[PDB]
Amino acid sequence: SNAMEVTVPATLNVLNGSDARLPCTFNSAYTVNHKQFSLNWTYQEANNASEEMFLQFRMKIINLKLERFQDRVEFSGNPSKYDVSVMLRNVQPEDEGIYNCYIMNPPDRHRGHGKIHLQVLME
Repeated sequence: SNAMEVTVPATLNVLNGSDARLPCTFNSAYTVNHKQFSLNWTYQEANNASEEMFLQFRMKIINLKLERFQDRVEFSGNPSKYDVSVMLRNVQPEDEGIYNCYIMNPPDRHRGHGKIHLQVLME
């Protein structure tokens, strides 16, 4: 094909105080090689705000411990089965925003992008 298919919910609605799993799966002809696979997760308050990386895969999962998320971010995927989902525990109203997943799976030439708008409902 001409692109890496990435499957995410365009809008994700979560009750304040609950856990938010951000689902992100992708398609590729090639087995994921942990020594070359790349994964980037970023947050932005809005489309015109800067992206803040909070998780990366380089050889292993790297949790950047972004301050706005405390220690509530967990990797919730499995690259060997094409799942790069993240978990956000105990969501607060400030977690509302745009979450981007960027994927590269060498030697696959196409790179992937998923974009989720997380909205926090009143509890």
